[PDB]
Formats: sequence, structure tokens, C-alpha cells
Amino acid sequence: ASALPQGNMKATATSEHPDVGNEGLAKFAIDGKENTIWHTKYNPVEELPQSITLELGGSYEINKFTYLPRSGAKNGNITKYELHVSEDGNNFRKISEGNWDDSGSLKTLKFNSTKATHVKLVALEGVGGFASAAELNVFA
Ligand SMILES: [Ca+2]
Ligand code: NA
Repeated sequence: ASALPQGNMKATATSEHPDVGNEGLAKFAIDGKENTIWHTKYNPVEELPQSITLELGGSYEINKFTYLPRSGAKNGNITKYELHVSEDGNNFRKISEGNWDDSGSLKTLKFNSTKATHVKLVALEGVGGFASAAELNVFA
């Protein structure tokens, strides 16, 4: 499986902090820059759950998803998640769920090959009551 080029993707989120330098637009989750993050809105706080959706630029049989947390600081490190896919951009189905430790470690989801044009990462819980992501990648 190979990471799909992020430049063919479009990221949208249910909440994003505006650009205050290196956070927190959704698009910052797929820019190839480890120092830039998506972060949920927090002037003032928009409470979880919140999600980020990646439009993949095509139809792919995907089988792996990686979540790279922000480096150093911990706010928004996602600790309870669901991963959903859509073949159409409209209807989403849950394909993975669980808990993640709050470290900055890469979190990797491996699942049975599934057709998707979109992937959605739902943050149910995250450090500080926020969600953030330095880099999201999707593999086919
Ligand atoms: Ca980034
Ligand atoms: Na779409």
C-alpha cells in the first residue's frame, strides 16, 4: 500500500481554528508539513465530537490510514476516534474505532480493503477537549 498524494486531496472539517501561524486549518492536516496542524476551533472552544474529511480525488480501494499528532505539545492529540469511509461523499460508514494513547506517536489504522472516495476521521475525545492532526495519510 502506498500513500495517496495529498495534493490530489481536499480537506474539510466540522471545526477548524483559523490560520494563526501553523494552525489550525483543516488543509494543514494534508500539506506534507509536520510542523503545521489542523486544530479544532478554540476562540472560543467548539466542543468535541468534531471531524475532518478527506476527499481523495478519486475512487480507491484503501486499506491503511495514518494519523500523525502535532509535535511536542499535546493539545488535540486524539484519544478516542472513529474512521469512516464514503463511496459517494454523502453516506459514510464506520470502518474502525477505538482508543489511542495521548503520546505524539504515529497512530496507524490497518483494515480490510474498502472502496472510498472520502475518508472521515471523527475525534470523539482528545487532549484538552480539542482535536488536532499534523499529517493524515491514506493508503491504497
Ligand atoms: Ca501539516
Ligand atoms: Na466530496
